[PDB]
Amino acid sequence: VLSPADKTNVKAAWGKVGAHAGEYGAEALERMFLSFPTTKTYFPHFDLSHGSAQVKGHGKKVADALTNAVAHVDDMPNALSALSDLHAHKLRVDPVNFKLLSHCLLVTLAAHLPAEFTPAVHASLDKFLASVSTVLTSKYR
Amino acid sequence: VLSPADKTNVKAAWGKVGAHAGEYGAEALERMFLSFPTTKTYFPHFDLSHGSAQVKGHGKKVADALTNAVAHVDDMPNALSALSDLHAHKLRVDPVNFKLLSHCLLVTLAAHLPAEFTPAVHASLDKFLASVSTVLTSKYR
Amino acid sequence: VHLTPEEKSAVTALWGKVNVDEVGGEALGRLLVVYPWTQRFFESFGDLSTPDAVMGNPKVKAHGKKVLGAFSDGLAHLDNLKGTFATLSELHCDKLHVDPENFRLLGNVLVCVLAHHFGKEFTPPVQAAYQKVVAGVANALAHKYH
Amino acid sequence: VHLTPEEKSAVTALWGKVNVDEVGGEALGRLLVVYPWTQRFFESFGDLSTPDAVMGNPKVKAHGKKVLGAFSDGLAHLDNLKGTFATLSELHCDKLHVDPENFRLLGNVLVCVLAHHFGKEFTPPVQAAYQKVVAGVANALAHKYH
Ligand code: HEM
Ligand code: HEM
Ligand code: HEM
Ligand code: HEM
Ligand SMILES: COC(=O)c1ccc(COc2ccc(OC)cc2C)cn1
Ligand SMILES: COC(=O)c1ccc(COc2ccc(OC)cc2C)cn1
Repeated sequence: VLSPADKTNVKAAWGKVGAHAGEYGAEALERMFLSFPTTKTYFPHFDLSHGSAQVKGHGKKVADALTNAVAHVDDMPNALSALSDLHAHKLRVDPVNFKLLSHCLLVTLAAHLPAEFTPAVHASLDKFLASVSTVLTSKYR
Repeated sequence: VLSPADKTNVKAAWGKVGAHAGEYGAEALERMFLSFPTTKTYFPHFDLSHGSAQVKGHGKKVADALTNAVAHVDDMPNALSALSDLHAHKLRVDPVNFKLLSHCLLVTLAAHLPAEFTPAVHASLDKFLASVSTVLTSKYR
Repeated sequence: VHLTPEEKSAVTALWGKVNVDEVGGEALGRLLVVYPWTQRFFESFGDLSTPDAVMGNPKVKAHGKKVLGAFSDGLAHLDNLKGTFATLSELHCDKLHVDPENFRLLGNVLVCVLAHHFGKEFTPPVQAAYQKVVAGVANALAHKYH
Repeated sequence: VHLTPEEKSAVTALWGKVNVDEVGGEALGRLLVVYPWTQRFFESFGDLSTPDAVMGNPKVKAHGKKVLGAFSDGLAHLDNLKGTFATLSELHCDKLHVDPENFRLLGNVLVCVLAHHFGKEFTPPVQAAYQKVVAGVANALAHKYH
């Protein structure tokens, strides 16, 4: 459950990503694949080599979905219904992997947006990603 | 996030608790304190002896809160706001402890309501108590 | 490798009354239903599309029996859980890469199933003793992670 | 833990640049802010009532420096982490009863702080090496639970 301040913090901070959506998204995935190799088992059909192309394109999709989540922060189960079907009923992703990717997203934002990444904004982004994660792993349909 | 079927299951099963509210509440508390003794440190000035009137009283309070949650399953952050103030802001309860009580609540329901504690209802009750726990542990004011 | 003498006695006394052919299957089945991502580890087991399909799946019941056999092995060696589950730890951690939290989930599901079956006989002290067992089994299985 | 010599060189080069006066305090501080329940272990540290209060708290900065120092000793003894943290493990587990998940949380907060401080120098391969370290340290602290 996000506070009104949580929502404000997340919108201000994520809105700084802008045209760097694909870059940051791809970087967050790369960090995940490298730091926690077991997450690669969810992408066996992917080219997961360094840089690739498939990864960079997928990173853009991930970042754009977060942008959408931000814009529908009060209606995420509806807005993320398609992704919930994918990650929860079809892929059956273990929730632990969402914590791994969420941490890697935080790391990426801290590395690229130091002025945005205050302790309070860090706390809000963490809750936001936690909430998105819960939605994507719940079978609520 | 609860599915319509989850909400149906939770209302039906908790409805069957009925007048056994205080009894099951107190039992879950005593199971927690005994199985997981570190949880006792959240109640430093309590009489936590077996059969304690104070624990009886508190179990009724916890059970009634859940009944309220069930009755407002679609409006829980609003309904539980004061409870969130207490657990999240004042007490700052470690979310792991909510997992412990939630499990003990399930154990108590299973021990008392064998016919109703089906795998599907078990699953729905688990998600419900997880959702309640999330609401109680987050500062959204 | 604690468990008080009284905890060991209580655990041993209850386990003698446990139906070794049913309980493991119930626990595994409920794991798959309550925590549906765990189904990903059992894709060859066939139909897991509904609770009824899971709980009536022969392969789930058969595998549960092996699982409960390992718990029985733990309970007959309460002071050496680490050694008892060493090989299973390699399988679950090094090969299957099951996240250790799932070990705790299965443990607590087993405890719900024991409650469900024994009712009031599954008293708080009996539960407390069993929580030590399933915590010990979970840590032993996660040993190769340590 | 197993770092490659290349990984080891990258970790040590970065660590040698770390501001030992602030980085530990910022990691502990953010832990207390992002996961407020951890404040329950530090009631004697005075004002933790706001984020600004937490980060600026002299006791938080001082204690964080000790935390950083423990990570430094970890880095200097990667072949014997369980021995190095033996004392700390008995403190954190037997005395403080800190839940093991919190160890992991702090380790990852440290990583965020390193990212925060070093920016692009904190590359994905550098992070991956540091994730091995904080996992190793965290496990070593919890190991009197095992
Ligand atoms: C944490 C927030 C996450 C978000 C916002 C997110 C978002 C997305 C999006 C937008 C897609 C593309 C859907 C499409 O257009 O077809 C996708 C696909 C996918 N995701 Fe995620 N994801 C998240 C976490 C994860 C995690 C933790 C994993 C596994 C470790 C994962 C594994 C996958 C896989 C296997 C696909 C299908 C890839 C393909 O074959 O096209 N996702 N996700
Ligand atoms: C389903 C989860 C929970 C529910 C529904 C719940 C509900 C409640 C309720 C209704 C009260 C009384 C509020 C009042 O005074 O009017 C209360 C108080 C309290 N709860 Fe919880 N609670 C839950 C979980 C927990 C957990 C897991 C802990 C700690 C391990 C905890 C610790 C406390 C404490 C310390 C108090 C105050 C007791 C006092 O008066 O000093 N609660 N809770
Ligand atoms: C925590 C207590 C657990 C115990 C005591 C246990 C025990 C066992 C045993 C005895 C086997 C048979 C291995 C063999 O004969 O080669 C097995 C296999 C297996 N276990 Fe577990 N297990 C536990 C938890 C889990 C969990 C939580 C998962 C996943 C969520 C899991 C996934 C598997 C899989 C995929 C296999 C191989 C099944 C196959 O043949 O396809 N186990 N386990
Ligand atoms: C995960 C890595 C951690 C490391 C490396 C670490 C390191 C340390 C060190 C070096 C000390 C000083 C011990 C002494 O001077 O004898 C200490 C004390 C302490 N730690 Fe940690 N710590 C960690 C995690 C945690 C966590 C997660 C918590 C609580 C949420 C915690 C709570 C405490 C407390 C309460 C003290 C004593 C403070 C006092 O003297 O009042 N530690 N830790
Ligand atoms: C607002 O629409 C909803 O019904 C709804 C329901 C559930 C959620 C998920 O909420 C979570 C989940 C995890 C979490 O960890 C901190 C926090 C929240 C608010 C988000 N939205
Ligand atoms: C108005 O209702 C809400 O906005 C709202 C928001 C968040 C939540 C929490 O949702 C959770 C949290 C944890 C969880 O674990 C299984 C499941 C759910 C649905 C519940 N309700």
